Amino acid sequence: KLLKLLKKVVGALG
Repeated sequence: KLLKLLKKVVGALG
């Protein structure tokens, strides 16, 4: 399932 945005958000949260 689409989680590509979630990976980018976790990448912004460090």
